Amino acid sequence: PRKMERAEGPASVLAIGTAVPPNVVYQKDYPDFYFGVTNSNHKTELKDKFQRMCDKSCVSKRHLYLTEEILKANPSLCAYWEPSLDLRQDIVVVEVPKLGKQAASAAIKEWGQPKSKITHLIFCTTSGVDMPGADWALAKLLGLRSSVKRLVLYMQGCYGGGTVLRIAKDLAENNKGARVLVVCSEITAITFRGPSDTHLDSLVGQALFGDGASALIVGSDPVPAVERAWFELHWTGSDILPNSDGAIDGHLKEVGLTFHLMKDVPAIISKNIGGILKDALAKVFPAAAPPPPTYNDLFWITHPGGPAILDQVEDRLGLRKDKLASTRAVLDQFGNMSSATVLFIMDEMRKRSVEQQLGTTGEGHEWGLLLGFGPGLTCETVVLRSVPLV
Amino acid sequence: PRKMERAEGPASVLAIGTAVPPNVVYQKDYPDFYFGVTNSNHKTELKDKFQRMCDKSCVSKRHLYLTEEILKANPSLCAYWEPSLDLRQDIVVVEVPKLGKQAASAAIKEWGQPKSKITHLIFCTTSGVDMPGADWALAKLLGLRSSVKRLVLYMQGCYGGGTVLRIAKDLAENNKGARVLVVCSEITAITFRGPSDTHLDSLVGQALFGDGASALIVGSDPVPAVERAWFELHWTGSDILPNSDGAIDGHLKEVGLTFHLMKDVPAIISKNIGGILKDALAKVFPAAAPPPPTYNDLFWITHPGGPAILDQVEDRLGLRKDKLASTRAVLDQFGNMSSATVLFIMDEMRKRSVEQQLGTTGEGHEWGLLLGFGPGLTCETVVLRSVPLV
Ligand SMILES: CC(C)(COP(=O)(O)OP(=O)(O)OC[C@H]1O[C@@H](n2cnc3c(N)ncnc32)[C@H](O)[C@@H]1OP(=O)(O)O)[C@@H](O)C(=O)NCCC(=O)NCCS
Ligand SMILES: CC(C)(COP(=O)(O)OP(=O)(O)OC[C@H]1O[C@@H](n2cnc3c(N)ncnc32)[C@H](O)[C@@H]1OP(=O)(O)O)[C@@H](O)C(=O)NCCC(=O)NCCS
Repeated sequence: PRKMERAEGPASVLAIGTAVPPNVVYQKDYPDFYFGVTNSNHKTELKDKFQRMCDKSCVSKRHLYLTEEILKANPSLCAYWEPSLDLRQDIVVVEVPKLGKQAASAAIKEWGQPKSKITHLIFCTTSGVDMPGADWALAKLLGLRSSVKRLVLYMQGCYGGGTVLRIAKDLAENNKGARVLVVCSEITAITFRGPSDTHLDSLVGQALFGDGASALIVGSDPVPAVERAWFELHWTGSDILPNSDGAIDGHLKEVGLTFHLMKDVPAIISKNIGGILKDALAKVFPAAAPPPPTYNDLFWITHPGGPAILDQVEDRLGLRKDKLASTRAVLDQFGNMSSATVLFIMDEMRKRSVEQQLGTTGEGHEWGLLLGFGPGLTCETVVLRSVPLV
Repeated sequence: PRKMERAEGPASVLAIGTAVPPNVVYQKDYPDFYFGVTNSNHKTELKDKFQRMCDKSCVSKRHLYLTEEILKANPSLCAYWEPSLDLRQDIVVVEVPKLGKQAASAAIKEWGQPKSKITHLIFCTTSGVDMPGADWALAKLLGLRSSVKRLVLYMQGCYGGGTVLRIAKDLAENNKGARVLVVCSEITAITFRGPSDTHLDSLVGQALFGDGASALIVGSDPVPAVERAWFELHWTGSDILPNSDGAIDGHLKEVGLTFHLMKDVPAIISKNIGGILKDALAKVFPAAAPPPPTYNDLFWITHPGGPAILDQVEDRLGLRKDKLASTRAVLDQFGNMSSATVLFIMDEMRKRSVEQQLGTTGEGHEWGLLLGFGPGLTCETVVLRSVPLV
């Protein structure tokens, strides 16, 4: 007999909550707001480039903690390269767990069980670092039991929504009764800065990144007629894509978090993703036996790093345009919320599936993929099973 | 019929490697070196405080990446409060994975299996942050498979050696054939600063903290006559101690990593540890059945945050004076190396047990405790089983 009993069934998503800052910035307004608040309106050619980036972003609106009032009170955030980190940390070490608490409370409310039943916490963010960390802060805000087993995943970046599921799978499955609270919370105050015409890749982030937090309850063996599974975690993989050193770098500097991109992140992802998914599906559906579903028969929860990534993955895999509809809906209404985004998309998908009276929580499809992409270049792959509806 | 097959036996430590910077700094020399290099010899009462901290440290020597040459070339490190973070990061983002590579290569050599059989990586450090992180850097330096499942645990602090085992346990046990490389690597260049008489708590670190990296191979179901288990992981727990808000804080600032560190941390830990261990042992050895071993029939791998912690725990728990001998030997020869220290002690203990021809890898005792303490105040408790010798 093991000294810690393990669970039997697959780790399952039992609830999803989300939260965003109340301030909404419409993309139509953003070039004028951003170049005005950063005192950059003399940079007319650069502003024209940024206008084109926003026009092509496939982002209609974003929720941002930062407001004009906060920016006017804190000029070091509006410069391109001024010492700020201490100010940025003072903000996000508080606001990242606070936003995470709102998402977690929503997940716990849906779950419907006492928060004392939570045994583990995973907190993922790319926004700030501290000791004790955002996991400790969230546990205190929520009133979790003092013996909850916590894990803080800092400086993860845009693949982190995959990472938290890959870790939560083993916590839930190897511990009988475990209920894992998973929180991803992202606030762009850590990276916001003024524009620079020698760093056009930093402008990309200004057009795409939004704020938000998402939370899950993950556990194996849901209690019948009490808990409800929405998705099951069945297979995980992680890959460093070949020839991708430096494709996406991010450094925590005295001026805050800075990013350095390569212009064909979309090419690197789209040229390698097919081989990764073919191998994953072959391992989940081995011949010896049902064949893998085809790509267009899966449901897709894909990190929308930018519209060009989505377009090129679509093209190379032969996806029909509607496969990424839920993904694009979140990008359109929230922007790129880094690690939190795929869980917003998971929530969007199950909600659309219920509303449209489809046969499963994954748009009627049995099997599906959650994909995160980020610094490395790292690709996180999670093979999911939906749950039948009514 | 799991899509990912799980393992059967307890997660086991199959190899341990360690590495330290070659520069050895003897504690008897350190007050004069430190106050000399920071231009502080006129601070006579402050130097007397530091002299007594060193005299009572129970640290005879430490290994430090920083040298007199590096300090003289980088005077912002020798002041108490000067912007330095970018310089410190430039050092530790590179040197922390480099030191980790040395420890990992030693562990892999002992393990004796090809590195391509490593399936997972956990990298823990309190020294620097970057994207991609120290996990990515170590994987690239070692040439691990591109599909290794990585996890970077940043800004953990001194409980991280317990945390990495808590996570590795579930990675190893829930994944058939998984072999987890676990690395903790710490370099005090992130925190070194000049002395200040309003911040004696910072001086504490200058007397105690040293540099080092440790690496484990962790896996379930070791291959008979091929792999060798040294310790087994059987039970894990984590607790936030009551009335401990602010006891150990650490902030990543523009001046580097800063610590705020309360007097009687030792009292908080020693007031609470008995109830935590009585609870843990009661869960590992439940009545329904052999009783828990007594404290003095366990082996002890205790994070030596400072000698006062060890002395007060030893007193409160009634430990015989030799129970903490392996722990105090690592403190004496290496200082407090943050999350890496307990793995150095685990290595020291198995080596003493072999050399002295004792009955198990835990000094002849069957069961034992690994304890990490850090910001929270967080206590990580791991109940280990030794392995019988010859
Ligand atoms: C940013 C994006 C919306 C621009 O859309 P696009 O029309 O497809 O590409 P365009 O070539 O017209 O780009 C518009 C401008 O952005 C510039 N640009 C785009 N990506 C850039 C980068 N990484 N670095 C510097 N400049 C960049 C282009 O050079 C162009 O400038 P120009 O109009 O002065 O020539 C799109 O390229 C994208 O979605 N990228 C996905 C990858 C990514 O950026 N994601 C972030 C990471 S997780
Ligand atoms: C080793 C050491 C620091 C002990 O020396 P000691 O037995 O206490 O001897 P002394 O009392 O002469 O201490 C030397 C000086 O350190 C100071 N000091 C010790 N702990 C301190 C703290 N947390 N903050 C500020 N000053 C501290 C003492 O006050 C004293 O200076 P004083 O002249 O102002 O009285 C000791 O207090 C220790 O081990 N502390 C535990 C430290 C700890 O919590 N470390 C864990 C991790 S980062």
